[PDB]
Amino acid sequence: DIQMTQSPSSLSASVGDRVTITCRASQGIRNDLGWYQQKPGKAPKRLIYAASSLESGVPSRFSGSGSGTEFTLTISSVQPEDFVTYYCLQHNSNPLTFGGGTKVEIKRTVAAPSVFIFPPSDEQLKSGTASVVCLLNNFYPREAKVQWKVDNALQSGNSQESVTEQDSKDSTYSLSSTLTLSKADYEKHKVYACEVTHQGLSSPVTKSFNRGEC
Amino acid sequence: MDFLFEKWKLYSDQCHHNLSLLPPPTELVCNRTFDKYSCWPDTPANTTANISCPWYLPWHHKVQHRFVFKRCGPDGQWVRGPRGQPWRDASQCQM
Amino acid sequence: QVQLVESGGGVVQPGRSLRLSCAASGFTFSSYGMHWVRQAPGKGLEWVAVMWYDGSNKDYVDSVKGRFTISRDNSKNTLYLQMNRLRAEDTAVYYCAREKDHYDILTGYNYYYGLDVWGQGTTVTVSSASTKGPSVFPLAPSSKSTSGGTAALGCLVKDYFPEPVTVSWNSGALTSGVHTFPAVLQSSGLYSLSSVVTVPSSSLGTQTYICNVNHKPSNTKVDKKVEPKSC
Repeated sequence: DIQMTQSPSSLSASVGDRVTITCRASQGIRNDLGWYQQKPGKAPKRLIYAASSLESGVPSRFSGSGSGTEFTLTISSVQPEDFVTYYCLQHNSNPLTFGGGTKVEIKRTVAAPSVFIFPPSDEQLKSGTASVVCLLNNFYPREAKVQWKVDNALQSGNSQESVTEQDSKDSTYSLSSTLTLSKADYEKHKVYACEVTHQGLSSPVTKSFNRGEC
Repeated sequence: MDFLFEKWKLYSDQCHHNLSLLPPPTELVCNRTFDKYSCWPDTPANTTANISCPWYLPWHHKVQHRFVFKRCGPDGQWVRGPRGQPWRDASQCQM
Repeated sequence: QVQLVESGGGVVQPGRSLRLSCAASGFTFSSYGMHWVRQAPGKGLEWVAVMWYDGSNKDYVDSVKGRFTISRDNSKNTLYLQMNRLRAEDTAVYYCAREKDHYDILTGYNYYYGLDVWGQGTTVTVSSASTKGPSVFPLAPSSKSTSGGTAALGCLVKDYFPEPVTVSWNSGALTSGVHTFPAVLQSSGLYSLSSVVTVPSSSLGTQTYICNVNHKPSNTKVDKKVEPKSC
């Protein structure tokens, strides 16, 4: 079973940089390999075939290389539309295998996120459930750490996060994190706090609302 | 060019026919076949079958005394290649 | 214009079966090997199955062996994927791809050239969830700083199925500062997303903010007002 180790999982670039993506096959695969680009919401689209050949109608900045066990995808000068996911595919032996993929992200300056906390809405409480949402707005880089505390009790297993794709205008990320629990747990506890840990920060930030929908 | 294809198609047609007139197997085998290269009979499992190099080869007069081999697995299945295609040892028959 | 077009996707309960189709055009379907590839929601690509002409050369990825069946109807240039005893891991977008091979007569070798043409894809969602409209909850601004700075508000689109839901603000009039987050799959099997927007804190009390939630599957169209609180 041939493994395709792809590197890195995600990278950082400014338009004009040279980008290099590596693919290491666990078994000699001669030149039976192709590189793929997949734009969000769209199907993969082969760019390089036979390891180093360029598909017809693809920019001259894309080039593949290597044979046997080591392969490389290169973009001489990254372009704004090139910041998307890339995959290597080996067609030497069944089953066919892909690399984990590479998400190419455009880089900007660090940006601490602006944080907001929203208590449950009266209308929901009427239902028997309570959602406390915490918003990390327009930050960078993506790496962020959100922690819930109710009565300063670190919560675990009761939340879910979701992050938006990098913004076209400022290139930032924003994430929403929903801590959910019962009206009962919600109505016996007192103070609900959202602590955010990020780079653009120094000291972990905490936005706290208390029971009484304050 | 084509003439090679024509001799090759001849060879295939001939083994598709050659193989119709055969008795049913009495044991665990690998169904007879034309693997696109040579015509194989019913071969007992876990054994390797041999054949004189196919005559559509242009150099068949120099390898007429040589052989192509095809392994039949213990499974009752001919061994396939990397991509699952008909597989064989034709090194003796190559140029 | 060489093309592949896939259909047959949808919601199907675990245990049950689905049939996928891949219609081809612009080329001679018979002279090529066809593949299926899938992609779980936030994951990468995974090869699933492959057939040929004969079709005596069918291969499947281990996890679908004895469960999925690949077939092709050359009379009507169509690829199929029979999916039986479906389960959670089958939830994904399924693509179909084309691959050319070449048989060398002289050498008896078979050469393969990889996957060059794909289809748009088709989604398979394995679940026992029923079509359901979302419950729309406001997320209110607060501080309360006098006469304020900049604020944030939004809507909680909770407990719907299946995807997607489209969200607008003031009927599309407000597009600045708006972040509609990707939906999460809750432990209940229901989806839930948050749509948010940041506004100047002074515009509050005057500007009226309404989110416009649209969930097509359930023909649910909701407009919810978002106002500040008291306490």
